[PDB]
Amino acid sequence: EDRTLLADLARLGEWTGNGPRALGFWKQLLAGADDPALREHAWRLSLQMFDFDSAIELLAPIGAQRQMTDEELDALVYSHETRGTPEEGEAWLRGYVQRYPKQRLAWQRLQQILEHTQ
Repeated sequence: EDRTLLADLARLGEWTGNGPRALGFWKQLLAGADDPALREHAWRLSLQMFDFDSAIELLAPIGAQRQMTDEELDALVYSHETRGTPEEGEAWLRGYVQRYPKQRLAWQRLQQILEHTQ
């Protein structure tokens, strides 16, 4: 999230007060059993911390099991762009648009990517 995010985290009991330690904790909890809300707090926080690696790790599995929201999709595409790596971003986007081919925003991001000719 943007300006809400700290106020948002402070309401959760599972927010232990420290960006990094919270993320590793939640990653460990999610490794045992998934929790959608905790997964979201996790990747929101990943973006907050400029941890695009963790953002991609937490976001990509969603679109292997379900059609992502526009917010969920922009996050994973932005994360790939922002960290280097836009090749494997375009790679992932192709094929995401083959399952769930009805999310228009996915095709728009893929079209933008390929509008990088030369």
